[PDB]
Amino acid sequence: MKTPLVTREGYEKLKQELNYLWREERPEVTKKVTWAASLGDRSENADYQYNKKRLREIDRRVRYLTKCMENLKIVDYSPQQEGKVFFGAWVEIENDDGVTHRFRIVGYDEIFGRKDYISIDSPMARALLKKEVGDLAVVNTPAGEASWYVNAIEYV
Amino acid sequence: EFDAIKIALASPDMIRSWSFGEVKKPETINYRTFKPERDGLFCARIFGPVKDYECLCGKYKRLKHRGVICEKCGVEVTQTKVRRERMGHIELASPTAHIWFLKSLPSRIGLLLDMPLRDIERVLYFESYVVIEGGMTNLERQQILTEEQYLDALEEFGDEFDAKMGAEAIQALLKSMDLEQECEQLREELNETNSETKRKKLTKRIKLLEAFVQSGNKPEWMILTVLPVLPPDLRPLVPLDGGRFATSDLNDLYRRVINRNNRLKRLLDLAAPDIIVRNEKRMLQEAVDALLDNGRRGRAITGSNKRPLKSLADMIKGKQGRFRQNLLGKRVDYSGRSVITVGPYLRLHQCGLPKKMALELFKPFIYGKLELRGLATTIKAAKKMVEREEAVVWDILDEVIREHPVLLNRAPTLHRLGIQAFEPVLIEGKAIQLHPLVCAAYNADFDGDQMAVHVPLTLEAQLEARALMMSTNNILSPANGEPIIVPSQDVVLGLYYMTRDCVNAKGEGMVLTGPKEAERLYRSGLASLHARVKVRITEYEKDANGELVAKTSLKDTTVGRAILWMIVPKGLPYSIVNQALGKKAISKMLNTCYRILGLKPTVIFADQIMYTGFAYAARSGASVGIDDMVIPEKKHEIISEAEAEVAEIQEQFQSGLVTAGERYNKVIDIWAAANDRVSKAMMDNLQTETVINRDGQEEKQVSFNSIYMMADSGARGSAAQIRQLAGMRGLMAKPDGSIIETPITANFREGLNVLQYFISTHGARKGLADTALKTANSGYLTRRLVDVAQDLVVTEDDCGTHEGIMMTPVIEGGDVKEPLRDRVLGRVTAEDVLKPGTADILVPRNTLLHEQWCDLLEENSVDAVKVRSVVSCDTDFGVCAHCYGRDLARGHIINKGEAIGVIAAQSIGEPGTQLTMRTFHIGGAASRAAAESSIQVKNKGSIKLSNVKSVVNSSGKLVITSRNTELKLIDEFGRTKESYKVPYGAVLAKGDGEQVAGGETVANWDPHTMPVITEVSGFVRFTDMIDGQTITRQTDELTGLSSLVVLDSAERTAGGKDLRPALKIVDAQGNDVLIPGTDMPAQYFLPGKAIVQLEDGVQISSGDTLARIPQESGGTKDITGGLPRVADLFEARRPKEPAILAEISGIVSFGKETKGKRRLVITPVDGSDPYEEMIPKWRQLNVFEGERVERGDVISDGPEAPHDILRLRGVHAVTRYIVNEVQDVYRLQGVKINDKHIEVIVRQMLRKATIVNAGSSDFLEGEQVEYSRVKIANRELEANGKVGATYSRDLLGITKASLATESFISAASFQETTRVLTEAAVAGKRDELRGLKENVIVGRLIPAGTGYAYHQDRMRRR
Amino acid sequence: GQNMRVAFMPWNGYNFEDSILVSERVVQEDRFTTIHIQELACVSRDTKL
Amino acid sequence: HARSTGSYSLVTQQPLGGKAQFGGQRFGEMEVWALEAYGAAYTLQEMLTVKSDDVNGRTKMYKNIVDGNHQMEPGMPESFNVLLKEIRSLGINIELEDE
Amino acid sequence: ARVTVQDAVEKIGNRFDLVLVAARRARQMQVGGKDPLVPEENDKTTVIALREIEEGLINNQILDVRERQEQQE
Amino acid sequence: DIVLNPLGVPSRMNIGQILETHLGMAAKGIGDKINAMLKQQQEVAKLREF
RNA sequence: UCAGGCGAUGUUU
DNA sequence: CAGCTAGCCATGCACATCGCCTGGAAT
DNA sequence: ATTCAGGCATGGCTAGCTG
Ligand SMILES: [Mg+2]
Ligand SMILES: [Zn+2]
Ligand SMILES: [Zn+2]
Repeated sequence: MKTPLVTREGYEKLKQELNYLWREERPEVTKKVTWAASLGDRSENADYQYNKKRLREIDRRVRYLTKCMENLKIVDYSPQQEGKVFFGAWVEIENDDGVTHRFRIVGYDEIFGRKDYISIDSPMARALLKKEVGDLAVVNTPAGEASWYVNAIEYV
Repeated sequence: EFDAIKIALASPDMIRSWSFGEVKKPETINYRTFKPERDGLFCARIFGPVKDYECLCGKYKRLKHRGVICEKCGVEVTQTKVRRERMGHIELASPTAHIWFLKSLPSRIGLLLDMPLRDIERVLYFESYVVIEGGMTNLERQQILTEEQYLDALEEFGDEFDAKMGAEAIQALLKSMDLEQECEQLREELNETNSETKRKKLTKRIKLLEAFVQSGNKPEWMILTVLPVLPPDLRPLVPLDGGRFATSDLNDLYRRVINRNNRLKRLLDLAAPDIIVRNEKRMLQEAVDALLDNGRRGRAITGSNKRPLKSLADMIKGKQGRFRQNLLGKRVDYSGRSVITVGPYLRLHQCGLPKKMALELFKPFIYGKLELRGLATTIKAAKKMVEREEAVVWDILDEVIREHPVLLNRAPTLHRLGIQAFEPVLIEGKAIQLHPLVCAAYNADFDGDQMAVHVPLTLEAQLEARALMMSTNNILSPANGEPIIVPSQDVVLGLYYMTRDCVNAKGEGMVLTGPKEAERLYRSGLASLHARVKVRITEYEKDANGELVAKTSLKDTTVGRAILWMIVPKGLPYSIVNQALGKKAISKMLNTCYRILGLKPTVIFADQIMYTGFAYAARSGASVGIDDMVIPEKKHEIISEAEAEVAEIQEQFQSGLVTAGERYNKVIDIWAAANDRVSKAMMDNLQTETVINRDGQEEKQVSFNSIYMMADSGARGSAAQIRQLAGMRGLMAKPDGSIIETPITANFREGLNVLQYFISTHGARKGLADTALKTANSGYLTRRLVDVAQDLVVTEDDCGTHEGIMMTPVIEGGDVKEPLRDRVLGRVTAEDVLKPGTADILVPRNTLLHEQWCDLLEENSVDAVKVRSVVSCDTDFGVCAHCYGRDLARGHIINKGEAIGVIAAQSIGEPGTQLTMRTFHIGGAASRAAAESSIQVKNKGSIKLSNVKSVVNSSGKLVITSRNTELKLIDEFGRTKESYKVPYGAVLAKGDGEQVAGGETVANWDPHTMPVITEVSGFVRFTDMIDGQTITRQTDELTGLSSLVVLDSAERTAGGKDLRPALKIVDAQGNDVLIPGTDMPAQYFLPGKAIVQLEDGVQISSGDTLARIPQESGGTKDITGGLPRVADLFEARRPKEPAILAEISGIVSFGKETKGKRRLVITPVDGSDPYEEMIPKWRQLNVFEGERVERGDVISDGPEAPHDILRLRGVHAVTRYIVNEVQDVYRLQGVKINDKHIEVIVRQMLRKATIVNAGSSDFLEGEQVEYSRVKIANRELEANGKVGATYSRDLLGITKASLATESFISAASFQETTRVLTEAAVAGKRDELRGLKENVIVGRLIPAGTGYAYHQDRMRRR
Repeated sequence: GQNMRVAFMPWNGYNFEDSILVSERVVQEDRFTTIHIQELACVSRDTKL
Repeated sequence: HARSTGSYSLVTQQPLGGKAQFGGQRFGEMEVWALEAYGAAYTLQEMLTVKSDDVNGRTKMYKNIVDGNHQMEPGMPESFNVLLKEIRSLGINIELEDE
Repeated sequence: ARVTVQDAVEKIGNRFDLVLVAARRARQMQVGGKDPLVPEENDKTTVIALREIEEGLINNQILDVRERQEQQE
Repeated sequence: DIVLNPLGVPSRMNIGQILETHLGMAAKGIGDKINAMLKQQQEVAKLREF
């Protein structure tokens, strides 16, 4: 279902985001709630209500990120061994019809469309844990099977 | 009149001494001639007459015959009261087993006989037999028996042999039993015991026995022979409208018992067959059981319709017995209630009241002043006048109210503000008028609430109400030092709009000689209410030796602001009112005012602020208009792009690059980002939207949009609410908790299609249900707390000690959360404080700490302070003054007597409703996990090593080769401020003595692997390494490279089952490499199930990581809940998987393996070695063998057990633990609470203790007793030439330390009754008053306030 | 109920928290007057004596 | 609503409850906590002795009020006396003691 | 003519013995004679006593003194 | 005739009553206009069109 | 004047 | 003969108010 | 006109199974 495999750059980025949330964001909403509490009503008030909701939502995020940071297996592996396509690799694939794609394969937490946005648990990657340049590889989409071909690989 | 109550059991002699008569017949009354039945449950010749001094026979009817009984019916003449005291009894033919002594769990009888409760039941319900005096026969004494066995035995030994069945048998048993020989033999056995559970049972039994002997009682009395009946009145027989009577319960029950008894009595004449009389006795036993406690045997007997009729047990138990219904809170005369309204023309030490309510209240006073001024002879004409409501009465009422304070109360009284005082001022209408500036302390809006009045009667009472509860004398909540007279919600908008600035309005650019002519301009209407102006103002300052001095100048300010200036009293600076004046501003305004100019100025200043605020707010007129909530012109396009993005992601899904939850999270994240963009957009489009000309071109400024003012002031609502009025209202969870996957792209200004409103309904309803249940638990918590700290009163002045605790500013490794000044303010010094000019004392050792001393501390970078706590006072029965610090809500030190327990309890309880209920508290590892792999220094200073054993690799970094090292933080002085462990093979970015700053990451590693660091460089061979035999070559897909995994003894082959895999450094050729300098070989030997990554032909460095130790660690801290976390912390529950610790300092080793679990052993340096303990080896081990540590140190991880913490580290340690924990649980939700109160609760938590050695004392060894008693004992013991006593303090949960108290009525009014009353009864436990709740019960004074003077005089009496 | 002319603005405190204010122009025309009816009962028992 | 001196219940000589029955308010447990919180004591005393329970108490109180002399005389409550009787109903022996 | 008791608290630093002292003086003024020692202002004995306290010429000491002086008889 | 409290509106997020107020204002506007047109008694055709 | 049922009004995520 | 150990009971569950209604079946 | 069938959390305890 999951894989603790994560890349070190994203690891650092995530830790920094954690520190950001826990230092310079929590206390401001904290002050707002401490303020709003001094008002009289609580069931006839909504400011306390929605500010508390904000706290709950940020708490859930910090909980998730905490458990992650606990269970993150890091592999900051170099281009030392190369020749197949196993992890942390740039990959070009093309269709037999003209469709092309470029992407890097990373772990679950690194998918937000910016640079390297594909998770290993996806069938695409699952059909590519190790291949050779110039080979067919098929996947099983909900609309049937597909096909592409490799073009090039550069680790880093 | 009396003193300490006493309680014990009852003898038949005692009862027959009690009663005056005897019951025979079950009838109640005639229903025909409502004279009562003869010689039954209402009989004068037993109980007493009905009409005063008139016999039922109708012969004597006047006091002339007072005191003589009748002769035709024989009834004593006496006041009708007596039917509230006399009592009656009943003759039971058979004996009867009382039930409290039978099913209290434990069973008193049960362990008295050392007999199973099941069989004892079997006996008391006639389905067995039991032997008495078996004699020289085949059988035993306690030997229970069955039907056919009894039959056979009687067939064979119908002789002197005797066994019986039924209550008579229990009675014969007990009466036969002795106690002296029992105690002797049991003490013998306890000397001869070796099994702890056996010891536990036997010690409970021996305690009960020896107590039963010391007290003057006889066991057989636990079996009723004569049952007493409750007096008549207390079971009244009320007549209803109609020829019927409201049936009670006790009547029915007694009647049932008496019927059954009379039947059995009749049966013992015909000598009927015995099965019949057995069924009879069984009925009677069950009936008496019903009368004493209906509902503790099987299915409870019902009454009229469907429900268990109420019995005496219920008379006392429950939320509706006598205690919590008629002795702790009584209804009260002289009162009334009504609805509230506002009336802002009042000075805050007076409140409205309606004429009709008054004229109904003070009727006595009116009567009195009437017959004083001589307007009516007797009381009759007086009452007639005050009903007819003629003229003079109203003048009289004005004269009698003038200065006679009253009390106002609101329903859910939480904290001691919940009752304040006022002076009346008569109003028309019919609804109490109440000042505005208190509707925050009452937590009372004007939506139709109700308030109650109360009128003190006596004179001491008036003076109490004026000198302690009058409203002026409460400007600070005792919870925490912030003010409570905070102006609330309109007045703030007022002052706001009154002080601000535009860029260009009328009258700009002129000069004014004084605030006077300023106001004059603004009234005449030739100058705007706000426009920046240079004016002259004069201010005062008391910089001299408490002396005021003036100075004047030309400030630059705003006209309105000048107008505000005419209200500030003499002594403030000017900058306090030269800004926006939001809510925080005005709050600290009042605060500084109170800190600098006493009290009267502050009161009068508060009143003037409220007036002028309302005035200028009205003159302002800040409405709200639908065209004043501007939707930004970009909402449309942003939602458009969001939809485009989710379309792209859906295309990628059906193209096959993502999974289900993958799409889920992707979508939800991009919507959240869009939400934030929209929020920022609207906030910028409002807050500063106003752009205008200046007499030049343009310049923007803060806006005049009504809603933004009503928010930025601090009146009501904020960024969140203006969001939900302008931007999209985010996402909405569903009952499952699974957040829904389509946001609500609408907002309250535009419309809503159905589904969206529907989902929002989901949310709201769940919210309401949680409100209800959470309220419940909060109330229960408050109650429990106040019933444990109730008995603590500041009783002396100076304990005169030298202990204390250490306070340091709380820092999370990085930022400081709460500063030392705030954690120290008010609490009083323990020792002296030498300046960091060491050997130079700054402040004396026994001084108070006010704000000037605070600043003096700040100006010298004070590290930590040793301060006097409460938890370590040295007082008998009390808590000394200095050790308690500033009583918040007052300036100076606490007074000699003000109870603190109760206010502490209420404060820790009140905010409780704000906590959540079901979340996961993770305030305890946010920084832990964030700093596992990287050591975090806290403060500035150089880096110091302790027992270094390290080397700098060829990479240019210093790595350590042993655990012996420790980290210290050198200061600019030469001491040690911070200390840290040293992970094996750590990474040192800095060095030793290298002066650095604070808060810098200088280390890194994998917190899941111990390195296999080398000593020097070299090459690696496969020394003592065989695949299959020793290791395995597992392929690693997701890394490309694979590794070598160690195969343990349990899995590997047998021929190399013991071969230890090794690694010897070599050169390029492979020559013999020793340890550098020494002749000893240099191969490292590998542990089991490790991961070697490197292979043959590899170069390494001086301390390079060769292999890796797979290190598992579970941080399952999911136990944390929140409010139940508070519950459990005051409960002292043992957590689920407790972390074990170090008993005593010494070295460690292992022992037997897999006795289901593994073992552990520890040997001291020179002490008793054999200590061991079973560990489930599946738990992680943070320990190695060759590691020698100190007592109380940690060995495993997880929660930290309060019990062990107490018994091993120190009382200071345990109290610091609890305070940090509970403080964090609160402060995460943001509610300030000074720590004193949590401290005092903890104190009451640890009030008991246990013994170790008898010494010369007068106690049993394995005995429990209160600390204070034994301390005062052994103190006077050591006073003379004897040996002291040895003891150990032990921590108990509140729901226990309540019960296990010297007093008992305290408990009996708390959470259960049967347990306490029974234990006390068998104990024969005398009980002095000595507390609060007792004296509230019995109604005399309280040893808390004025009562303190009174009780000291009383104690001096003797 | 009835429909009345209304205006949103603080006015000298009297509407401090939620306290509606009402002008005599209302209590004159009797446009909130209500009618209530209670019902009282006396009985005639026949008790001995 | 308001009450000065009206009826009295029959079992426990306390004032009644509600309005239709011409009774008075209720002085709740948490309010007793509050008054203990302040140092006020005499107020609490006559709040749950002179105005509620002692029959002789309030008769004396009334007769003294009508003539200026503001002064109570506590005596013993009565609901407590009832508690004594109902515990004594059982096999227990509870008592007061020497003066 | 009284709003706060601060000056009284000052002149007797207890804030409790204040109550008893005031009550005692008040009973003296209400039950039996012994006219007050300050120009009254149509005000009740309670306020009268607090006022004569803050004037600073009454406390427990003087009370016992004058009681003894009466009992001299 | 009645003067509520403005600060009550943003707190209790019920923006509705403000719209209700406006629309009512429009209503009574049409009303008073008709009342004038009728009191200054006119030909019915004007009322028809209006 | 007692006990229960029912409903309703307040404080109360 | 001892250390759990799972399964079965006891006891606990905020405060204040107002209105209405109904109080044994067989002989 | 007399008479006899929707809870939870917790703690305490008792048979009952492994060494
Ligand atoms: Mg309300
Ligand atoms: Zn007679
Ligand atoms: Zn002390």
